Parts: sequence; C-alpha cells; structure tokens
Amino acid sequence: CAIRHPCHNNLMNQIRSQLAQLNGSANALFILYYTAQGEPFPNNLDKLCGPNVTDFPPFHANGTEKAKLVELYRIVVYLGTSLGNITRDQKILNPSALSLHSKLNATADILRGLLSNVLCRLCSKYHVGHVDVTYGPDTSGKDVFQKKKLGCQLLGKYKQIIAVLAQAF
Amino acid sequence: GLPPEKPKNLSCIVNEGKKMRCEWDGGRETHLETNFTLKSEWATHKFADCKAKRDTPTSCTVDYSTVYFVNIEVWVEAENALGKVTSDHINFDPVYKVKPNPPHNLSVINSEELSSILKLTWTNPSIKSVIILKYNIQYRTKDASTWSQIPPEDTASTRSSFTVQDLKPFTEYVFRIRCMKEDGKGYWSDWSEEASGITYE
Repeated sequence: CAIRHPCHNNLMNQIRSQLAQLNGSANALFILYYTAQGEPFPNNLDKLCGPNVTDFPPFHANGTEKAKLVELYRIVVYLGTSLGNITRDQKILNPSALSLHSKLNATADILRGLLSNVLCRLCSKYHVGHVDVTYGPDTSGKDVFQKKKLGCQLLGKYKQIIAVLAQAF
Repeated sequence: GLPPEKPKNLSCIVNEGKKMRCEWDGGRETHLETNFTLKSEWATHKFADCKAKRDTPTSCTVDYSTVYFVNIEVWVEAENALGKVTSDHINFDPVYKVKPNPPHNLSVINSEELSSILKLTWTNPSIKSVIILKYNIQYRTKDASTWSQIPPEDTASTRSSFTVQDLKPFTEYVFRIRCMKEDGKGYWSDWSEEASGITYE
C-alpha cells in the first residue's frame, strides 16, 4: 500500500473500463494463440484449449466489493505472471507469430494498469494493508507440447473468467 | 549565466498506436548547458525518466507503452550549474489526450433512388474499441474553393456511415472526415482521403 501521490477518485469507473477492454479482445488473443500453434490445436480446441480452473484463483461474483477486488487482484497477478511465461515460450516456439507476441504484451500492459487501480481502491477505500500472493508455476515442467497446451488452456480460462469479471463490478 | 526558470505549458499527446509525447516551453535562455527531464508516474509506480535530446530540447517521447484508464502524473525538471527546478505537475488519464488515426476507406453511394441523397461509409480507426467517436464531415461541390461542414451535433457519436441530404441535383461532391474522442477531450485526427460522388436529378 505504498503510494507516490493521491490515488484517483474515479477508480471503480476506470477498472470497469479496464475489464471491458480486456473482455473485448480476449477472444482475439485466444484465436491468435491457437492459430499460431498450428495442428493439432485449431481442430481440437475442446481438449487442448478448454477453461481448466486448475489452481487458478477463485472468484465469487456474489461477494462484497472489497472481496471481489481482492479476488480480482490475485487473479490479475496470476494471469499477469502466466502471461509472461506464455510470451517467453511463444517468442521461442513461434518466433514468427509477430502479431501474437504483440497482443500478448498489449494484454500484459492493460493488466498491470488494472493491478495499480485495484490496489489503489483496495488501499484507499478498504485500508487492506496488503494482498496475499499466488503465482502461475510455468517451469520447464513440460515438453514443448505441454507448454503450448498449458498456454492454450490458460487463455481459454482467461476468456471465460474475464467475461464473468467484466460484468460483476 | 543564469539559473533555469520553471518550465511551463506542459502538455502531452498520444497519437493512436504510438508512445506518449509531452512538450513544454523552456523559458528565458540560460546561456548555460541546461538539461530537461520528463518525469512520469502512476500512483503505484515510478516510470523511467525521459531525458530530452539536444535536437528536440523541449519535448520527450517516453519509453513505456500507453495504458488507458490509469491516471499518470507528469512533470518537467530543468537543471544547470546554477539551479535545478521542476514544473507544476499535471495528472491525467491518457484517454483524454488521444489523436486517433483518420477514418479510412471513405466511399460514396446513391443508395436512395433519390437525387438530393448521398451516403458515406467508412471504417473507423482502431481506437474505437477504447473511445466513443465524434466527427467533422466536410463536403463541397467538385469545383468550389472552400468546404462546407455538416452540423457537429449530427455526427456526435460513433458510426460508420452518414447520409447527406438537401444537396443540389446532378452535382458532383467531394467528402472528407475526421474524428476524436466524443467528449472533445483530445486532438482531432488528420483528415481522411477524399471521396467523390454525383447525384440523380
């Protein structure tokens, strides 16, 4: 909760705009990703790119504002880190998917901004003290294929969860 | 020689697609070697300082990419052997400082079976997915020295087409259009490529 100057007074409206932004380009990010992987992903989306809530952080759209922002926070962090690994690998495995790399970063940038804003309402309105950590375990735990799949499943989960988040605030 | 004056008139612009750029008025010549530094920071993160080049001493294009909907505080620091001063700070959401790309693919059609009617269609710049658009639609006869404009209020929200009417029959017309954030906070885009069309009689 360290601040460098006064947080903005239209935070909730801004994160709403940020969630919409995410939600409105997630489908394109997903599509870009599998299309860039090639066979056998485009044809087997259901079993290679489904939305698996593995260790993925929870979200109770029915919670209080404070509780949702705290869950949203852990989610963004999780996505944010999952996104770094995905891009790290994708720049190696598919060095040619220029468009893909680009949209990955663009989404990573939007996500950081969301963290800032969420952290700001959480500190300014709820004096939370701080929020608890939860990262995505990228690791070398997987031959090229498991990376591609884990990646594709994350984005699959991302596309689904984001929509749920986008209209719960 | 003299110490640096407080820089002023700091203003930033974000051309669609590009990184932010701020400019400012340096002040009275110091006669000394004076360095300018553009500082910027979210409320939770200090960004990389931007040091103005000699070529362009009173302007800086940051190195981080533009993130909308997150207020960013910005200011300029001036310094030389005699003093180190900073400008007043400004704090804004980059969304209100955008200069979209011009709408493109403007084209004319007579899809009305009537004379005094022409319909324009175009493709909006990508920033449409972030901001609601406003437009200025200009038209004139093929052979006319100045442009005429359609009332601003009639083209005040995003759209990809407009049908111009009350035009003179059997006349050729030229068109151009530009856009910017719907609330007027930002910068007008450059004009689109012109498009022509004639009417029935």
